[PDB]
Amino acid sequence: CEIQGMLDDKGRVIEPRPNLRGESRTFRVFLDPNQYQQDMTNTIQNGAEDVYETFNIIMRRFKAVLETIRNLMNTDCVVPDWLHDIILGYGDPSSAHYSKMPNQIATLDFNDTFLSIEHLKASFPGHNVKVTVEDPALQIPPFRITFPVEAKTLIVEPHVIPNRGPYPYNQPKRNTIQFTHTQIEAIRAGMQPGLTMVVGPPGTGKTDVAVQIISNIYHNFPEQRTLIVTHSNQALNQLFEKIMALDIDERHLLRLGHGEEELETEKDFSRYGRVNYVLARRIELLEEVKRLQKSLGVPGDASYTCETAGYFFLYQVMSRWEEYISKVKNPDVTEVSTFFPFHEYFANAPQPIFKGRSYEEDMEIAEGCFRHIKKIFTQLEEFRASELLRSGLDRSKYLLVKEAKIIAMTCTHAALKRHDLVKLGFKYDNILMEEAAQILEIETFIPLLLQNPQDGFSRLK
Amino acid sequence: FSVKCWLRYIEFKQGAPKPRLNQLYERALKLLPCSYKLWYRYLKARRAQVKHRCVTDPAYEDVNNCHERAFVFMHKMPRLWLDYCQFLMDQGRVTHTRRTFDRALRALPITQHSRIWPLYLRFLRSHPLPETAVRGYRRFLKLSPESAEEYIEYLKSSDRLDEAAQRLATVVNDNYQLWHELCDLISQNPDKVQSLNVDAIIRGGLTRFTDQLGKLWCSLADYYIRSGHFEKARDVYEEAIRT
Repeated sequence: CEIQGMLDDKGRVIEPRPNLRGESRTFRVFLDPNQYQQDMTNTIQNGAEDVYETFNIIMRRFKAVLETIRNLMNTDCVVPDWLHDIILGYGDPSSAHYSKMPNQIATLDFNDTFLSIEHLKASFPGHNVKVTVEDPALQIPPFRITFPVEAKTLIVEPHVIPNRGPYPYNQPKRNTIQFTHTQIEAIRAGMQPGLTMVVGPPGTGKTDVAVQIISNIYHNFPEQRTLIVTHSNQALNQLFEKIMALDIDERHLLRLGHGEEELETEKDFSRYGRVNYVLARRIELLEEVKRLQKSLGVPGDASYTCETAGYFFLYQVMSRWEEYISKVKNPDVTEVSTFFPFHEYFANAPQPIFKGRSYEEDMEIAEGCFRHIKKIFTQLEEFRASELLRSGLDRSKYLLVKEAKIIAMTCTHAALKRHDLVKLGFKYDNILMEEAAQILEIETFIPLLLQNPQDGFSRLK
Repeated sequence: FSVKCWLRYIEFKQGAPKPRLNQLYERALKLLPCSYKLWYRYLKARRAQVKHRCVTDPAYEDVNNCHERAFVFMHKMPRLWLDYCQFLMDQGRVTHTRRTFDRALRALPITQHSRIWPLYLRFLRSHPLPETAVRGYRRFLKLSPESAEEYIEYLKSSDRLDEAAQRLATVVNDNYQLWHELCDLISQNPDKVQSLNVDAIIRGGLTRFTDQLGKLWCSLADYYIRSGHFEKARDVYEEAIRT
């Protein structure tokens, strides 16, 4: 009996209980999903006596697992070909890793763990670090790091995360903790196809490894989904607290729970609070696109919504942007400053973004500002679902199934609410999980049925 | 401010026609766009004049002429963009498709829908990435329940059954049902004779659309000449006798 509270003056369970007249208590509780399901089975199918209604007394200090077993067993149970064998032990157990799934990332984003290329040159102690170009005033990038399949060179090439406009506020977030060498190898063995169990000794930052994995997977796959699963709420709370310093938009973050839980980190990831915050962010995007419309200088006395905002973006901003494109890629440092009608738009921004000296730098600035207005229209594309979903829980599910690529879930909670997740968008292309030994074999295999096969094959990577 | 003198400076502009187009766009977007027909015939005559030269600066000046003639937006700048689309359909480079589709769907009308969707059709030829990608983005793009239907009927003609079934799924999730039936029959032609695809397509089609025993008995003859002889076939034919 997971008790919510006792009887009051108005017969309702507690949530300052009222004037407790007398020494009786009549309290309602709800232990689990399948709480009134085992007695239902006994009264309906086996026709045996009553367990939940034969009551005698109460004393203080499961069937959800059995229903999950029944479902997973009587479905196709098509598991990932690299993990079903590693779960039944048959097959060489060095196989579920990266070095025995064939499709290793040719060159992945090893961005976060390294913030100095000399640091990465140390943290690659057994590979010949082939860094492309030789200016150390030019090499500390989110480099591309190919490890080949001679055959042991760390092929690091520079990269430049593209602009986002004039503003120095969105300076794209890079990590700060220089995780270990085998820890970066943990991140890589997780972000490449296979399986990975990190042996995290006390204090080593298994949760830092998890935050690194979240970041690197959001980098090397913008579209595939991440189920970050825990044994207790500590993992999800701490990993959210840590990823609060990474390059994630809050339209890509969501979670599950086991019922009632109070937000343990700074900002809410929860259902109603998240829909409300995204409604406020939608107001932000609407006012942004609208002041951009006034920057374009059209007439009109009433304001528009998400659909008209997206169509109007593609109709006006994209048209002007194609004009500037056919002026710039057809192109002086004068026209890279002038020929952008974003002067009225970045006229609420720092001093002109096309510096008027380096045509290519002015081009980066102009395309970054246009792509920023396109990210305004893109968060408008995301708020399409906020304006299409009717209820708070409805918009929670819609925004977690549609755009939120990072869903943090608890073990028994997701084992209890997996069916709803399967039906309304359980997308498990990648799993990142914490508190490994803090679960069981049951709480490790019951999540293995969050979906149905995809033409004879599972969703796992 | 006489459109006469404007067309006169355009059609008397000699030498390089680049000062022609620059001063033309300047003055034309300065004053009103009543010279629409003048600039249109001018663009066509200029195509007659320069279509033998490099397609870089003349076609650029023409696109500029059309987008600038589009004072705010109008019903003939999508038209001239469609003239450039049909003219560069013989591209050899898909940047023509990209830029022409941008220019023509610079609005959201019935215009350039049937210019982009057959452009995705002529994209699907030996590279299914643009086909299925435009299929997805259009199914999740400017809303019209007929566009995704047309998408299923387009992927019906190319050898990616997943794209047809994908548009079918999108429309059934949200003639169209009959067109989904036609695409189901197209992928149900007796090639995958494992006896799975045609039968499942029969069930899905007869689920979304109701035929009173017609397609039922079609699938009946199919699956009963494709059935077995053991308990499977005994039971299948008994169930068909009962249903």
